[PDB]
Amino acid sequence: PQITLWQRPLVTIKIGGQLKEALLDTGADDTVLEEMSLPGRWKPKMIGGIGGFIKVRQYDQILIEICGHKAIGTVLVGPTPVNIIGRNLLTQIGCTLNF
Amino acid sequence: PQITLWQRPLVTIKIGGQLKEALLDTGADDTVLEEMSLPGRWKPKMIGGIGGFIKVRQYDQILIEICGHKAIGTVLVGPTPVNIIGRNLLTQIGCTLNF
Ligand SMILES: CC1(C)S[C@H]([C@H](NC(=O)Cc2ccccc2)C(=O)NCc2ccccc2)N[C@H]1C(=O)N[C@@H](CO)Cc1ccccc1
Ligand SMILES: CC1(C)S[C@H]([C@H](NC(=O)Cc2ccccc2)C(=O)NCc2ccccc2)N[C@H]1C(=O)N[C@@H](CO)Cc1ccccc1
Repeated sequence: PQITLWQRPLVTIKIGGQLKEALLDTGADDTVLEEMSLPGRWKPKMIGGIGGFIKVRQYDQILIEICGHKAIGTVLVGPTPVNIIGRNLLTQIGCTLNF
Repeated sequence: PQITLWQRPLVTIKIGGQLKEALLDTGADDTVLEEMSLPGRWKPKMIGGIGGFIKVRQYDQILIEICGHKAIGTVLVGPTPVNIIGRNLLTQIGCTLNF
């Protein structure tokens, strides 16, 4: 679909048997979800936003459905205020900016 | 134009007589620039997200030019990693997400 930005670009995701809402975010290089239960092994890692810095767990090769489209990729899990779909996966479902 | 997200969506802006680059960012509600010379007066505001929170100055009805397009709106200036153009100006220049 096409999405204008008068509202926040929130979409439904399925990950790990669970339904979530998540933000499509061209400003984020990676994907980060709020604390959840993922099976499947992880490495610790850090990311930075506006007010500094967080420690997240990295899980690789995770399947995610984003608004009905599938993707597989790296997903961080951690104390983000909101779930964020970043550029690693937006490229896999074909997402562009237009103006 | 049509921007793909294999690279960060950086664009050239002109503001306050100065040329800059900025990130187009659908996951930011606001526009925030690194510290820089702006004329006028402003209010204390605070924003946050992933590392926590920051202190920014708020200047209203700033003219900005984003890849050739002019827009007027609120700009925050502050200790951000990179210049962000948020949804408040993306709507102005007719910007959509598409997949
Ligand atoms: C301030 C940023 C725009 S710039 C920095 C970015 N890091 C990342 O994108 C990693 C990342 C991944 C996921 C989340 C955050 C950060 C970077 O520096 N990228 C160049 C870079 C390239 C190579 C090496 C090193 C750095 N963080 C971004 C950020 O917090 N964006 C928020 C707004 O969209 C995100 C947000 C949205 C809603 C609520 C809260 C936060
Ligand atoms: C973590 C966020 C996705 S969630 C929070 C957001 N705040 C804002 O959008 C204000 C704002 C504006 C600009 C920047 C940061 C924050 C919010 O809570 N939005 C609902 C809301 C609305 C009104 C009131 C309360 C809550 N910040 C975002 C964020 O940092 N995104 C980064 C990734 O794109 C941004 C980024 C990109 C690259 C490098 C570094 C950072």
